[PDB]
Amino acid sequence: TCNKFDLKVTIKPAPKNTMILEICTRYRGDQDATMSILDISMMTGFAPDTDDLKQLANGVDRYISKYELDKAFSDRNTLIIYLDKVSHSEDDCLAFKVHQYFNVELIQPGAVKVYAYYNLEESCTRFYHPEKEDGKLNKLCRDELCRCAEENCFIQVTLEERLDKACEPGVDYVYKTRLVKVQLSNDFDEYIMAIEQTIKSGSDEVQVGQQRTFISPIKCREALKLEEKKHYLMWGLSSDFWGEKPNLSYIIGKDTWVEHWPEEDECQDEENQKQCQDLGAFTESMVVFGCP
Amino acid sequence: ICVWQDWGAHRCT
Amino acid sequence: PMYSIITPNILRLESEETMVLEAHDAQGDVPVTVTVHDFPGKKLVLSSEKTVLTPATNHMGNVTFTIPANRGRNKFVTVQATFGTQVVEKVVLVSLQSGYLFIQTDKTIYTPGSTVLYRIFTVNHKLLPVGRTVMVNIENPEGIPVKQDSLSSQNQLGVLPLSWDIPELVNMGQWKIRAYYENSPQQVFSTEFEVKEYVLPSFEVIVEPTEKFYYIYNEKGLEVTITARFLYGKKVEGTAFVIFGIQDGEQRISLPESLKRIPIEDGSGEVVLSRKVLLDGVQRAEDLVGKSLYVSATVILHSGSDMVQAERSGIPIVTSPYQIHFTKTPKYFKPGMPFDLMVFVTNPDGSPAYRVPVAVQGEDTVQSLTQGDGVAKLSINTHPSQKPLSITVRTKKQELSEAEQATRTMQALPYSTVGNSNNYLHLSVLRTELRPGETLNVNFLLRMDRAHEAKIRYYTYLIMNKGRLLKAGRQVREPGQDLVVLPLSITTDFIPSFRLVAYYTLIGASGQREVVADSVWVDVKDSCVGSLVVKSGQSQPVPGQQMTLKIEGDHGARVVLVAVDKGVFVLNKKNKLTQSKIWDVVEKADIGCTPGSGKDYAGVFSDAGLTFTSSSGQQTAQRAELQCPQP
Amino acid sequence: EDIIAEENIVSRSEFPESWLWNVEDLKEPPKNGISTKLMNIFLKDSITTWEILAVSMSDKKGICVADPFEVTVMQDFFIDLRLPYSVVRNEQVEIRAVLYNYRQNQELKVRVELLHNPAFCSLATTKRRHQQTVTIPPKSSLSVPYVIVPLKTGLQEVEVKAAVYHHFISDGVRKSLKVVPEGI
Ligand SMILES: *[C@@H]1O[C@H](CO)[C@@H](O[C@@H]2O[C@H](CO)[C@@H](O)[C@H](O)[C@H]2NC(C)=O)[C@H](O)[C@H]1NC(C)=O
Ligand SMILES: [Br-]
Ligand SMILES: [Br-]
Ligand SMILES: [Br-]
Ligand SMILES: [Br-]
Ligand SMILES: [Br-]
Ligand SMILES: [Br-]
Ligand SMILES: [Br-]
Ligand SMILES: [Br-]
Ligand SMILES: [Br-]
Ligand SMILES: [Br-]
Ligand SMILES: [Br-]
Ligand SMILES: [Br-]
Ligand SMILES: [K+]
Ligand SMILES: [K+]
Repeated sequence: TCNKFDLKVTIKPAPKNTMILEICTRYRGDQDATMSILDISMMTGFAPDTDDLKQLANGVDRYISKYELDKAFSDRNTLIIYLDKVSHSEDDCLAFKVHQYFNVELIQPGAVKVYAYYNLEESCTRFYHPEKEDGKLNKLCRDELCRCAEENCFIQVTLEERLDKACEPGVDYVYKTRLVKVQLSNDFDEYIMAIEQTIKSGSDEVQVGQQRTFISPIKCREALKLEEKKHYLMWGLSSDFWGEKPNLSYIIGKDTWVEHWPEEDECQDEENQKQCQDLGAFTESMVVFGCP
Repeated sequence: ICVWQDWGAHRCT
Repeated sequence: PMYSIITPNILRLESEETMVLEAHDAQGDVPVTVTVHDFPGKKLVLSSEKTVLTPATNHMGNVTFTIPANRGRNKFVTVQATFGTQVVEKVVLVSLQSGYLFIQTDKTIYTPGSTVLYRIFTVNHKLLPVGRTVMVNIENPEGIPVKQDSLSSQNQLGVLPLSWDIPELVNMGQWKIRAYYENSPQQVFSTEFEVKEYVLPSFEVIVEPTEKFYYIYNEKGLEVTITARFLYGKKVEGTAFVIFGIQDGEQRISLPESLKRIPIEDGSGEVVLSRKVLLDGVQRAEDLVGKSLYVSATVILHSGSDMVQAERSGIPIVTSPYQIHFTKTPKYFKPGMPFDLMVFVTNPDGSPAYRVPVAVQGEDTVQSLTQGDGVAKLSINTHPSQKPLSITVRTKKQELSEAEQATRTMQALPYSTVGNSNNYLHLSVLRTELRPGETLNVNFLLRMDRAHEAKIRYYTYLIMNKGRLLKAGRQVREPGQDLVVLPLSITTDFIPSFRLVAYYTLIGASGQREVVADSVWVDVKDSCVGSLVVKSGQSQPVPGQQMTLKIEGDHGARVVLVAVDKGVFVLNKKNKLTQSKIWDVVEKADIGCTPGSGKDYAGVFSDAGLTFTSSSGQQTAQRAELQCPQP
Repeated sequence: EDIIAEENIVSRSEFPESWLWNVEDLKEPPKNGISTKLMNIFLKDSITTWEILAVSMSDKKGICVADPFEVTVMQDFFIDLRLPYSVVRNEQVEIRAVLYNYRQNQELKVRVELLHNPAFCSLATTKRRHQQTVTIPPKSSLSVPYVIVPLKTGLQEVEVKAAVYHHFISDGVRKSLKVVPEGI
């Protein structure tokens, strides 16, 4: 809760992976705040430009210690910017470039905290990430309970491996789907699928031609690259649901298979022959034999 | 150093 | 044939006390029976204890008695001594005080949801273990009891260990443990602890002014060094925020223009409170004398991961680096005789200033240096005039200027004689550091006329320590002797302090018996009566490493231990148990109320905590007050 | 890879603010009236200075409080895990793990790791490690931030382990914070 400071933190790509971090702050009191602290942690594998900090440092009413400034670029996962004052009338802004010296998949949100020297207990923290709404880790909350959505997005192909995987009691449904509408938002994307064949029917006794929503984190969007009007083979768990069946949903998680099913016209091409006859044979074997 | 009286080792003056 | 009786001003229950009995100008064996009675009536409490005063030992002895608990306000006893047929009775005050309770907690500060471990130490007036029943309460900041025990320390070697679980939901603030003996619920012993939500810091911040005071005319202002180091010893790199303020008793004035942001390099930083900023902050300059400055430092590590706030308060604003105190100096003098001043000099924080020249004004250039405990003995001669003596002692510390030197004036009144007779006693010691196992010389100095001097063949002396008679004897005297010296052996029994009160008696001019008295108060160096030392074997250790703890102490002693993370004292260092806090509590309990001497003979005995009652009518007034008078 | 396995690292966990709440009798035959008790203690896991206060009680000699006795417990490579006192359930917070290198010459290539706890949401999962490689110069420290969401109330535990490449040097720390309910 920030009833003593307004803090606004944005991270945008610069207009080798280089972005610009912008921090704007407002003291929420009668006068200006005297000396105040901006405690900033970086996103995984990111470090600020040394000459940019030197520009901010040499600005009137800011202080950045020399200990900080002649640091080796890459050893800067955190820094403090000292403010001589924080304005109460308008947002006091600063900006600096940050470079990705280390390329890693899944990067942790950075954080910024502002407080006056004499009262740390009364402080404000905002988080930031290049792909997250308000720099928040993905979770699914219902009233007070929450479940972490920072799980893996989907599982990792040949035949036999699929049949072994999909026949576990842990695998309640297996569907051929058509993506009818993609509903993108700021945190959780919604993919409305039509179910064309229930290759395995579990606790959701859904009939063929009916729609069910599949909910997936914005971080997974590039890896899934689901498109409207395309067909998919999808299996998952009975515990991955969300709602008691009027406002029902399916969650795409670490234990959800999502695979591109090439349409009739595409299967005739000499790249999908291997896949389409594996998907054709998977369904037959799943329908006929079952999962004894 | 002394007691005002007219006897004893520690007379005044 | 005068028969005298001497006991303490205030007596104690189920504790042994001494009555010194004396036959003056008598022959043969004199049978004495001593009985103690209740005051408003006759019920007889204890009584008994038999002695025979023999001419061989000079008609002086003592009885050792113990008043049992029989069953509002002041409790008195009539104490009778029958010297043959002669009855000498004295009403004396009685205390229900059982001794002392000291309370130890494992820590200074606790979070909700943790355990307060504590012990109560139950000791008697001699600081020895007793088994009594004790009532102990834990109270919240509002003062509401939250845990309430009543226990006995009988057979527990004077140690009561207890514990309390602080609930998750609890009011933060200054909590208290209050404890009293069952028999004495008026006299409550308290300690304090803080309840706060916190995590331990990883480093400490020390805030130190270059002088322990601010001299108002000092153009440099108040210079402060900030030191920061990790609890494991290493030096801290960071930034400090430092702010000064003023304090005039309860009230604080922050001076925002004093706020400074400085680097902490190699664990160290420097900061100044300028004289202009100080004065501009109070919208005159001397008016600040008597006030105090505080300094608040907040240190942030370069990581930004830890932050520590520290304060140094009570920096006195002053016109002198010293204070002269006359609180250890008798306020009555014997006209004709030397007057001794135990001058006590302190630094403005209250700590005793060592190696400082003091001199009396007028008889000026005499000079005397203060000792380790900051006292100096200065002796002036007085003329035989019954006139209020005014005394001014000044500091003569060189390097200081005349204006910088301290000054203090006192008044001493004349000790009034029995019948305008001019018979005086005067006692004198040296003021050096007195440790147990040493001999101390007590000088007896007599003043009377040549015609009456030969009558005095002895002085009776009395040693009072921790509310009771420690030792009593006679100092013999032959005619013509001004000074007679007593070699008094000092033991651990004399530890914190003691009073020496002496008298002589005679039948002077025109038929009337007379008692002439003096007293002196003497400090003794603070230690334990025994010893206790904790050390390691050899010797840094690694976490989880075994090590040997070595404890050296007295044989048969019970030793109780704690180990506290020093991170705890960084958040709170108040209320910690120490041996010298114990002695200060012992001293507050003294039944003797002055540094020595008195208005008259009765005034001498009374102020030193003694009754006097003779067969021929001369007596100390009745003391019906359990505490000393207020000045 | 030549680095200690996470499972071959026992974390430091015993960080009481006080301990050694003990009572001992000086039985040993005295030499010069003084009896010397020996005591075999095991130091706790905290990297601090401990202050030891002994108080003795005697039938003949009475009460004696000793001067305090200090023991400094130290390591050349360690993690300092800066948890807050408490956190509200479902609030995202940032905690810091500060790594210290008090070696004079060696710069340290280290792998730091936040361990998965199902009581928390983080980038550490059951089947995926949340690890960072870092190079700390001699006589310096490095803050490694971790973002966690407490999913469950009560006394909960955060654990971080580190180890240096090519050397048998490691540390782990596990401590607690109280997780409290939100409300309205
Ligand atoms: C009262 O008298 C008793 C015994 O008559 C005194 O005890 C003596 O004091 C010395 C110490 O100065 C002891 O070591 C001896 O055991 C006793 N003397 C002898 C040989 O009898 C006691 O001190 C007296 N009380 C006071 C207050 O002086
Ligand atoms: Br601006
Ligand atoms: Br006992
Ligand atoms: Br409470
Ligand atoms: Br301090
Ligand atoms: Br004379
Ligand atoms: Br006393
Ligand atoms: Br002794
Ligand atoms: Br006589
Ligand atoms: Br002491
Ligand atoms: Br040994
Ligand atoms: Br423990
Ligand atoms: Br132990
Ligand atoms: K600047
Ligand atoms: K003393």
